[PDB]
Amino acid sequence: EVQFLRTDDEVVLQCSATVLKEQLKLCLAAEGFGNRLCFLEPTSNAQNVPPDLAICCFTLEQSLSVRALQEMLANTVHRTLLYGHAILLRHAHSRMYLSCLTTSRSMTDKLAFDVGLQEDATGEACWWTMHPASKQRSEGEKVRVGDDLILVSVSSERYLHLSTASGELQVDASFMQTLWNMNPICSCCEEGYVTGGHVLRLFHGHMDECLTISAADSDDQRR
Amino acid sequence: RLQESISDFYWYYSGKDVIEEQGKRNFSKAMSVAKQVFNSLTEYIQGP
Amino acid sequence: CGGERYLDFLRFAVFVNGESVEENANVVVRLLIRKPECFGPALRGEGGS
Amino acid sequence: ALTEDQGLVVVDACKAHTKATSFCFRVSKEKLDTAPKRDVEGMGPPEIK
Repeated sequence: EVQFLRTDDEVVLQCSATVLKEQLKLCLAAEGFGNRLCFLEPTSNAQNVPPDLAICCFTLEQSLSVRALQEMLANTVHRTLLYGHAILLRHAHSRMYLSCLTTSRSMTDKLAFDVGLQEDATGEACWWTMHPASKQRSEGEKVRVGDDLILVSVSSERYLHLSTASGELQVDASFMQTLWNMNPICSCCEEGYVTGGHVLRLFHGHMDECLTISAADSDDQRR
Repeated sequence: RLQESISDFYWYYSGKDVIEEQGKRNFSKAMSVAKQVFNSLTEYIQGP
Repeated sequence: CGGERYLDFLRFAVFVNGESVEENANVVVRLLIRKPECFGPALRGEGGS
Repeated sequence: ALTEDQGLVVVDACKAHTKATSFCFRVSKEKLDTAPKRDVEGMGPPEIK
């Protein structure tokens, strides 16, 4: 697979740091409605606890160049990716745009804007660029399946980093470096077909019945 | 690389409707080289 | 002593004549904070002091 | 999931045993479908609609 990702393909971040035992796989996720800041979901130990992929998935929208992005953002009112391109990532569930914030935490100066979903795409702080991160690849080359890379915010010069601070391995846009890997999910498929991760109704008969659970506020637990 | 270089140079004068004299010479310099590259590629194929 | 007399060259390469060259200041500023172990990282807020 | 003592239930993700939670979609429930294979990381062939 050449990993075309022709501007319509679900993607998930799959980077981690060797901290506890073996760099336990953590995926960036967010819920949107509620706390805007993103968090990390463990996924390597899926056998004991299943991962929460409903709110973890991200989708790709645009892969314009840096100068193309500058022109587009100056004048506002299917294609494979190329290394060193501005990227546009949207949250699949909440339909918000992944971006950075204008505030920091942890009580230390350590200038690092928090990473959180944005209500609207505009704001100049939403796009990211996949810059060279390893000698195996070079600027101006393609991107492969599971190719590790570094993501740099267009506005915030700080990189997207898995800040393994005193907390539970938070993600912050500090001036560190970590090889953020991207793994693919469903893409352009056959119309009206089954797909892993699709919320579906299991219907029996024409209009007889369907799989259900006891209604809310039931006398017994809804098990 | 030359194609990517000129395409990036294209996304510099797209907004502006006037091309400066310095920009005109740079465009001529790159295109005059691209033609020479194209001719060399043809000679590798002619005489099939 | 070594650090004080080392960046004095950059003070002349970024302040040409009563102005700030934007073609080099932007590159210099990125490089200053590119490595956190700079500008006396022990007691400049980078190490927490 | 199937808790093996109360029948088919729905369990929390905190205590979701792999064997109990794992299910399968098939057709012609007999014939004892063979072991899985063909681990392809692509889109895959057409399937049920």
